[PDB]
Amino acid sequence: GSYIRLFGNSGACSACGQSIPASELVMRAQGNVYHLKCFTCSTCRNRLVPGDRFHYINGSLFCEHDRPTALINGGSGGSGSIAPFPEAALPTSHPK
Ligand SMILES: [Zn+2]
Ligand SMILES: [Zn+2]
Repeated sequence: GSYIRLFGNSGACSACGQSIPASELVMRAQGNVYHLKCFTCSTCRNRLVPGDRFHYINGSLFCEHDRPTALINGGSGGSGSIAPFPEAALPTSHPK
C-alpha cells in the first residue's frame, strides 16, 4: 500500500488526509470524505460553503467562480449545486 497516509486505514480526506477525528466534523459527498478546511476548489482555491454554490464532478471540487462548463452534465440554466455540511464519519487509528 502506498496511498495510506491516514495513520493506517481508518479514514482521511483526499485533499490532505491528515486524520479524520471524531471531534472535527468532515464533509462527505457521493462516496468520499473531506475536511471542512480542505473543502476548496482545485481551480481558484475558493472554499466551498454550505449556502454557497460549488461543483462536484468526478469526485473533484470546483466553485461558482471557475464553473467547469465543458464537462458539467446538467449545466443548463445555471447549475444549483450547494456545498454539503460536515458530520462525524470515522475515527482515526492512533498507534500507541
Ligand atoms: Zn484534509
Ligand atoms: Zn474555483
